[PDB]
Amino acid sequence: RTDRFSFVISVVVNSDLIKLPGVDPYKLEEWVKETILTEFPAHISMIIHWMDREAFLNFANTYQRWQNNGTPLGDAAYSILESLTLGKLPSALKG
Amino acid sequence: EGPLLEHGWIPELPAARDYTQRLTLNLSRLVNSLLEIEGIKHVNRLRLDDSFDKTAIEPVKGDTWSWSIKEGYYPRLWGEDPLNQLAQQNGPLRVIAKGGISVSVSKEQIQASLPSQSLIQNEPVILAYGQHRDVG
Repeated sequence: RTDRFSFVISVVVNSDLIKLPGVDPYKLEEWVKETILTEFPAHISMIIHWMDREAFLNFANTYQRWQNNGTPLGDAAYSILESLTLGKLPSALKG
Repeated sequence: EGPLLEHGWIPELPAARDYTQRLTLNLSRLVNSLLEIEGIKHVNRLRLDDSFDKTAIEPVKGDTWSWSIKEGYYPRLWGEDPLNQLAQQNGPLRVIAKGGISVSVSKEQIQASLPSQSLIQNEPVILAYGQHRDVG
């Protein structure tokens, strides 16, 4: 059980970039974090989670309704909290 | 200096090894010849996949790079080279570009970028005539 909420930015990536043949996704991932290492702050920390086309598009709707409301702590944020590992309380909106 | 060569001149010889004995092929010199070209930054492997046992090519004492072909034979490294080996993406030569993207090519695309030699013939050297003058 670790502290995850302190300084940890999560970047959700499409996995269709890995869908191109000959990729070797580990060898690509050594290059992807190679360039954007300089772009991030030193204290600021990055874990990435990449998924298919359909689970990306379900995230892509929920992020914009989250940002159009002005980042509320309502049901739009708890769906994003479910989309990561961290787990959420969705029991109020069961169906 | 040498004999009359109709095609080209050979001032330096390739220093061919004798075929009385079996011949070692040292490939530690190869890497800088491979490192030379513009897009190539390094090489990652240099080995053979058990295709030497048919004539019992033994690697000499300790070094991984050298191999000694038995009495009569000579190397053919990739027979029928691009269509049989290089284009098919079986990996006799694995190109790694930008970390892992690992792109490949077909047979005919590299022959256009291949240096095509020219057949040259050497005509005899003569002094042409000047204008004949009526000194007689």
